[PDB]
Amino acid sequence: MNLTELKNTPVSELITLGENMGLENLARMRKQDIIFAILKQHAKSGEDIFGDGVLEILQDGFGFLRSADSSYLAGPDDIYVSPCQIRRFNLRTGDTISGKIRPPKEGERYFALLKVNEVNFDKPENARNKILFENLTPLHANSRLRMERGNGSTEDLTARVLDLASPIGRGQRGLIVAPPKAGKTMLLQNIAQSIAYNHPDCVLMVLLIDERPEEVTEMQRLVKGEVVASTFDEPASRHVQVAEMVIEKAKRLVEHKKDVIILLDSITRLARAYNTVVPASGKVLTGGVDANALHRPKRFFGAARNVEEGGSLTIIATALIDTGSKMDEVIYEEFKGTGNMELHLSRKIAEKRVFPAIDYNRSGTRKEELLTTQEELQKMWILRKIIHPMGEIDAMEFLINKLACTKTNDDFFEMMKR
Amino acid sequence: MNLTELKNTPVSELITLGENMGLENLARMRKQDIIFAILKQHAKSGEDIFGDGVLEILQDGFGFLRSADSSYLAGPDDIYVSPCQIRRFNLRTGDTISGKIRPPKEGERYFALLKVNEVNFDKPENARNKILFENLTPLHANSRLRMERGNGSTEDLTARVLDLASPIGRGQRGLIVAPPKAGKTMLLQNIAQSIAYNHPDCVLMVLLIDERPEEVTEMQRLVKGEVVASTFDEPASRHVQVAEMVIEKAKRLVEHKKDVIILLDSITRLARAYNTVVPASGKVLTGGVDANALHRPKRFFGAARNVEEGGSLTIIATALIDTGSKMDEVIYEEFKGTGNMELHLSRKIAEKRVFPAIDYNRSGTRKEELLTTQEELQKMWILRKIIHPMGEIDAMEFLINKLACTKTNDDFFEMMKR
Amino acid sequence: MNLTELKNTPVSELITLGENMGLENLARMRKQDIIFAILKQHAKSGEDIFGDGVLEILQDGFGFLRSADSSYLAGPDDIYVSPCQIRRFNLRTGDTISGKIRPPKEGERYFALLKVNEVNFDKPENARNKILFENLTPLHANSRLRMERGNGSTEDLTARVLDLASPIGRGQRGLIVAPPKAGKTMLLQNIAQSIAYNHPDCVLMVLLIDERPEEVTEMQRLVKGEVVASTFDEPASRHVQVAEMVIEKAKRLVEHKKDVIILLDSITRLARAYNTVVPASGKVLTGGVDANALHRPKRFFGAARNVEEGGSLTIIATALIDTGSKMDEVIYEEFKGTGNMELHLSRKIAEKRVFPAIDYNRSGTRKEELLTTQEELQKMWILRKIIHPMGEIDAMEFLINKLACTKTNDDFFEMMKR
Ligand SMILES: O=C1C=CC(=O)N1CCN1C(=O)C=CC1=O
Ligand SMILES: O=C1C=CC(=O)N1CCN1C(=O)C=CC1=O
Repeated sequence: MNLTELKNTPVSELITLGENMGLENLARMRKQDIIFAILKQHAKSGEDIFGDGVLEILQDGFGFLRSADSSYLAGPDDIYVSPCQIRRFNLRTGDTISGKIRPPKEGERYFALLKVNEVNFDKPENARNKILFENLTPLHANSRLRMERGNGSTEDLTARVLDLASPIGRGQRGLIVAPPKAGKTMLLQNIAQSIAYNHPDCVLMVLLIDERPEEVTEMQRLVKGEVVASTFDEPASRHVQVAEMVIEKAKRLVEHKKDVIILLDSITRLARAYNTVVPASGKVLTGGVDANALHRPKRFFGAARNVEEGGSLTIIATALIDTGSKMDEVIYEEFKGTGNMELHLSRKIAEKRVFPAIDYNRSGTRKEELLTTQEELQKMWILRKIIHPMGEIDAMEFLINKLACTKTNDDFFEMMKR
Repeated sequence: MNLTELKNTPVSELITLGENMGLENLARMRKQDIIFAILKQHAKSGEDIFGDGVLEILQDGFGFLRSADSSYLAGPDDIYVSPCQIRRFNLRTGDTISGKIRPPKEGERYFALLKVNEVNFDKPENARNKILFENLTPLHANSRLRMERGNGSTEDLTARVLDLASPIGRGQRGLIVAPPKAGKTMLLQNIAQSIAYNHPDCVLMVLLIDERPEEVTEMQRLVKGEVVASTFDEPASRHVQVAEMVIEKAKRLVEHKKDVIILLDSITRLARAYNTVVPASGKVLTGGVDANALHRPKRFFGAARNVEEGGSLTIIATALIDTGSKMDEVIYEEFKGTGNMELHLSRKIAEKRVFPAIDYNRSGTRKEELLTTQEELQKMWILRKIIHPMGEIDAMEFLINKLACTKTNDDFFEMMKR
Repeated sequence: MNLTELKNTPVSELITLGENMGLENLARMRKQDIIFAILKQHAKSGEDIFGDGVLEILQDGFGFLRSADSSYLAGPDDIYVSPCQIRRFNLRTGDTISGKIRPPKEGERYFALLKVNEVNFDKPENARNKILFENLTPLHANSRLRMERGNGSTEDLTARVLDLASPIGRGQRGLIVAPPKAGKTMLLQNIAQSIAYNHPDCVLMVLLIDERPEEVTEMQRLVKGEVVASTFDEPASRHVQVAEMVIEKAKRLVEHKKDVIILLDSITRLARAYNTVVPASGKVLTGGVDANALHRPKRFFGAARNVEEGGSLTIIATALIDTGSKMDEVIYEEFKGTGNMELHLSRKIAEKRVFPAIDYNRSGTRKEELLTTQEELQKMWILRKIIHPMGEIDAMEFLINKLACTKTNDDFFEMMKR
């Protein structure tokens, strides 16, 4: 009944559904042809077909409804949008548009939408009355994003220690420093699982730029939520196009008072793609960086905020450091003072194969009093006076064994004193 | 048993085959996933498997057996060929090979061929004892190819005109010049049906480059022989890649003493693709083209010949004129006298809606005496003298009724005399 | 035993001769490498091997003895000559060098000449006693080349027309003007047969520039002399490389008092090739022809002369007109008042299937009184006074039938006066 529903429908049932109408030789045809044939079998008979997609506007008022499972890639299955649809209902990039799909006209290879039934998971008359995200008033992160799973496993301790190292709240524009071979991938999956566990209501999203497909498949199954990525073989134009429209989806949910969490890996690659896409300004930076190239990621990264009116937008990007590229240091420096949170994976402890390997002394955050309680920050203040005077390699080994024995971090906070 | 069987098989059989050895979740995943699963199912069990493909030689000696069905696009199913494999068994680009497939190693995403069974329908030892294509002795086309279908259909009437305008022999380097918007695509479709019916032994290959997918899909459904095509959506790097792959595969068939016919659409746009990929040389001719840019497309067009020792290589290409761009016009001027067969097309006939649409008086073939007989040529020559003073529009209108009122071209000549 | 014998040995026999030593898998290689491979078999045997070539001194100081059968292509069989070797015997480009060849040493990718047995069909010491070409005094041609076959055959009639239209003498810098499809190649084939038939003593060379591969092999099976060519698939620099090797080899034979005849097809193609190769001079004429580009082909065309010291140099270069390109028209405008004789072909006579299609009114030669006798020239003027009032086709038609009535032109002269 729904075009997107037929996409996930198993091919075994697709032939049976098509053959019930009276189709033929569906087994030999491709799955897309079977889906298109069912669209053809209802276009002639006048039967309405449902569907939905994410708006992807263009320069002439026309747009397409890209699919999340398609990584927002252009294709025949995308629902074409017309400039008239903007006149009927105010249209913005990243909008979730749902409605009955009309048959295409002559010369159109994409099925058009006769009318819109739902906008951003809500009625068009009510979704058009939402205040813009840019006109909102940002506020400091106050609602702490609890991450402690409490399972007692080794990976459970990882979520516990990140709360102790640098607390993360809703709308906190975080940032992490990743030296090569620091196990950054494992912690992100562990963090995402706790995100879906602790806060199933939030729209947890994962964005991967210039990443190998093996981790892309791993992210989709491990993360209990929508996962989008751009292949490492894709050109830089795809990387900037994917990332720009991802935040458009995130912003509309913020306009609908929905908490959004975006995991980015890596902002260094995203900045590198943006540098190669924009035209040269004539003034270059050290390491071969365009002057106005840094402006684009700032808008993307700077949007992460805890909106005072309602909802939040959290972006946790990954900074590539000590990777041997001169472009990596300049990107990190340009974003050094941008994020409200900093985490530094310890490569020295990584060579010791101790996971997680976090530089507790170097890592930290600002305005953590809002996230912490009256006594929560006091306990970690004592821990600050303990780990900092000594080395972090031995301290990380010390807390890992003690955190396993302790059930809760509050209970864990008591055992060092006694 | 064979990899190509898995690639071309209705999905219902793979579901049954997968469940035979206990493979599950077959309906949920895509068609290529179960193919990977079933192939890996035999990899663990040690069951013998087979495969085939068209060899693509890279700059390092490694290569992948590209698939003709996928327009020689990149894919996981391409069999990896090591640089030592081609040294153990002397192979070249475009060679059709088959054998047993070994499972990929860890860290390798492509299957490999441990042993080679057949090379272009021949043993690898016997195939390596074959004369190279370039060292052969080219000659004029002497074996006449019967273009007329003889069934009397409407498309047969179009076919009869070509025998009266420009006879085609084996290995003849033909050439078609045609302004757009004249139904050129369907005119070449009549050629494919005639050649396949009249000469099923000849390897009929059709290349479509830089065309809409609607015409690409129409070619496969209407041509019995192999068709390799790529749309203009792909970059020019694929255009040369899809053109170089086809001709090299065709060349090896000549070494196997087999006639091969290539139909190209279009050479004019093909040269532009070569004009873009070629690196800058510092000297640019008028119209934005480079002299070195036109060298390589000449080599592709110059490969057509009637080899005396055995086999042939017939190339028929269509040139685009009246496009309002100096890039296209300079190609026809450069490729003017290169082809033995020259068929002209005019929009004036196209406006008159006369099918076929060819400038009869100006079109002809050189060294046609080897193809036609003495009586046929004498009848042919008197036809040209009578048709010469008449205009292009009137010649076609006078000719169509004369051939329609008859059955065969030989019988058509009887009524012209009588 | 003999390198040049292996070069002319057919490739089918080359594989069989390679099995005499015991070497296998020579089929999947070029024709040049097969001779190179089998030479190494005899290199270890120590048997002296004979061979020859055409010297091409490189800019560094060494050179190679390119093979005429290889069309002066840079192949593995090119014998290397030390720069000191051209100091013992003063040699320049185009010298014919024959002698024994030593096996290559370690790291020597090319063979080497151990002894200079003969230079230009003479002793090496006698080679240094010949005056340079430019120091020779040019002179008007006076030794008539009797082009008439004398057998009264059908093809002899074409030679009868040419001798009646514009006599050719030793050193006559001819120029043939021909529109497309005017039966140009038929005339050149007819000329070449007559020259080798009537005058076997004079050295005959045929140069084909930008010619289809079908025609090159057709010519090599008819002309009883050296034939070199460069197909259009070869680069532009290859078009001028063979042309330089032809004139330089021709000049050396003039120094030894040998009449060398060069039939060129065509001067337009050679001029276009030279335009591409040479750098732009900043002064571009109409049609894209560089002003400084035409200095090189003129020198090639300007070498034809009747040297007073003995010998000559005859060049009959075909010119292309009405090709639809302004570049070809500019070239002809710079060679109009250059040739010693002209021969205009007419497409109109060709369309009437009258051969040879020679414009008798326009074609002619200058200072023809030196070639013919005072009475034969008087007879020729009678035909001039007859043809000139007539047309160009009817007079040509009148020429064909009257010439076919008799066997020799002097007999045709008798019947015209009666
Ligand atoms: O697109 C605009 C913007 C103003 C306007 O009148 N239109 C045309 C409306 N329109 C479509 O676009 C398709 C069918 C149809 O009636
Ligand atoms: O090869 C070069 C280049 C400059 C030079 O002096 N030489 C050596 C000359 N030389 C040979 O090579 C063999 C015998 C002989 O006298």
